[PDB]
This record gives sequence, structure tokens and C-alpha cells, in this order.
Amino acid sequence: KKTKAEVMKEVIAKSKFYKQERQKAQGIMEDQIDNLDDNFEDVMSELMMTDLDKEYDIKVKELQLDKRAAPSDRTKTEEEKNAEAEEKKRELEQQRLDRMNG
Amino acid sequence: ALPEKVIKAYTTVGSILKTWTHGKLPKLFKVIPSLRNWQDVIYVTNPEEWSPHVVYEATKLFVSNLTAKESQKFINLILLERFRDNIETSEDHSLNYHIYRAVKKSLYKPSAFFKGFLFPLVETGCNVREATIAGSVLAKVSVPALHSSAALSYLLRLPFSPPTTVFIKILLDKKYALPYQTVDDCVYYFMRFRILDGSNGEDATRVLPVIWHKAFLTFAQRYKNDITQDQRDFLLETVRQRGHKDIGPEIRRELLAGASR
RNA sequence: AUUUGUGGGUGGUGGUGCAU
Repeated sequence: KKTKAEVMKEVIAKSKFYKQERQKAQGIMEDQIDNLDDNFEDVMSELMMTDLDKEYDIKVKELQLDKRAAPSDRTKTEEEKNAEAEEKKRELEQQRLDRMNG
Repeated sequence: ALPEKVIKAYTTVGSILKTWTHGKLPKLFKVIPSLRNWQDVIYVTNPEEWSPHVVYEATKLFVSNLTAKESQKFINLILLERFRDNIETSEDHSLNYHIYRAVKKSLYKPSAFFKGFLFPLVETGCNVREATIAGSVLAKVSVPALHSSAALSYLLRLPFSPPTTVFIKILLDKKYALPYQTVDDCVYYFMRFRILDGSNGEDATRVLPVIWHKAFLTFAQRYKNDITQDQRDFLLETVRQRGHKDIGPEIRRELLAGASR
């Protein structure tokens, strides 16, 4: 009975969500039908009419003219690099053994 | 005073946007961008009540269709208001997925982001959490190199603060193109952070934060060559005077051994 | 006039005890 009531409550809430979605869609359709034209006509009949910017423009011009970049990553440990090389060598040796096997 | 029909249509469009996060936008919204009074239409519709997905869709439409200055101003205003509202609403100062999508669209818009939105957020003084979130979003979606260099230079020219420092840290993580003037701006910001022993300064004698220390470490790792011998020595002096212990040594070493432009 | 051929980075809008 509890699971049946759970299914019933979930279905009721889903139906409520679907009804809300349908109402929202109907409202949006009514808006697109009438308020769209009303707002278009009203906007046609109506009207609606720097230091940082200069610094940014100067910086952009300088970046276009000249550049000096070195995206160098952080240096890793020599022991870590040697271990990685050893692992790569082990993988290569295993691949060679597998190739020899078939 | 807007007409009665204009007010009714704008209110209907605003309510449709508020109650709609999925589906199709109204023809009112589809035709509002086709007019010149976009700001007036937005003000009449009260777009501050819209939903996050609707706001993201509107921002994308403004970026794709509207012009440079009009969409730039509209994006600046709407994005600043929405960011403040979302930061206030979220207890942990978190954003929504649609908000992040709209932010990515605004960042792709070069004029509306640095001049319109990033300038607005920095000028309004976004908090530390907001600055960190902005740095994460920028590292996720870096903008064009010219805009990135311009924003980095603007942040360097602006005084040292939480938002400018976090923007500088994000730019250092991105590792964009640094011109001669960009490297000069970075060195000027470093000098402004560093102390001077006739007229002293608050930002000169102040202590830098961990975000600033990490930004300085990344800058020393990356843009050593953009700094000449004099700028490298200046960075070494900054690491000695107003530097750190765990990050200050690497900063001094990179400033001493870095290439010159 | 933003995009391509070629390289290339790539997990935490993480959970997380505990002390403060």
C-alpha cells in the first residue's frame, strides 16, 4: 500500500508538473501571438536614445605589435622522471615479449 | 512613460521568461532584439525576475544578434545584477549551470566581457569567492589572446585588490601572450606591490596574499623572458623584500636566472 | 574576414573525519 501511494503521489506530482508546463506553453503562445506584435509596434513608435577602454585598446595594439611569451611548465623531479622512464621501458619490454609470444 | 500596450507586452514577456526555463522563447523575445530600444524593452519587462536558463538563452541571443555597444551595456547590467543576486541567494556563493553558460557566452563576446562585464565586476569589487569562481571560469574558457592581454594590463594598471589579484592569477594560469607593454604592466604591478624605501605606500608596505604569491610564482615560471635584465632584477628584489618563504625562493631564483626580452 | 592543418594541456563550482 505504501508503494502504491508512492506511485500515486509521484504520478500526481508529475501530472501537476505537466499541467504547469502546458499552462506555461499556452501563456508563451499567447505572448508570441499578441504581446510580440504589441511590443514590436510600441518599439517602432518609440525610441531609447573610458580610461579603462583606452588602456585596453593600447594594450591590445601593443600585444599585436610585439610579444614575448614563454609558457614553461614547472620542472619535475629527476627521480620522478627516471621512474617514469623506467616504467616506459618496462612497458616496451613487455610489448616486445608479447610480440615474441605472438 | 511607456504605453499601456507596451507595458503589458513587456510584463507578459518577463513573466514568460521567469516561468520558462525549457521550451521555446516567445515571439516577443524573438522580436525585441530586432528593435533599437533593447534597453527600454528590458527595463519595461523587468528582466531581473527571469529564470536562469531563460537568462542564459537571452544572453546567448544578445551575443549572437545584438550589436557591440548595445549588447555590451545590456550584458554588463544584466550579468552584474544576476551575479550579485545569485551570490546573495546561494549560501555558499555558488552559481548555476545556465549562469555559467551565460558567463561563457559573455566571455566569448570580447567587448562585452572585458570592457562591459569584467570591468563591471572588478569595479563593483567582486568578493574573494566571486573572484575565485571567475578565475576558475576563465581558466575553463579562456577568451581571445588580445582580450586576455588587455584585461591583464587593465588589472595590472588598476590598484592591487582581491579582484584584480585573482584576475592576474587566472591570467598567469592561462599563460596568454605578453607583449612588451604587457610585461611592463606586470612589472609595474609587481613594483606597486613591492615596498619603496622617499614616499612610502600602503600597497607597497602591505603583505600580499597566498593567491598573490601563487600568481607571482606562476609569473616567474612563465614570463621570465618577457622581463628584461632590469625587470628580472626588480622581480628578484620584490621576492626578497615583499616575497615569501615557500614561494619566495623560487620567485627570486626565476627572477635571477630568467631570460631577457 | 571569427575559423583551419599541425602539437598540446585534461579531472575535482568533489565527499571528507578531526583540531581550531
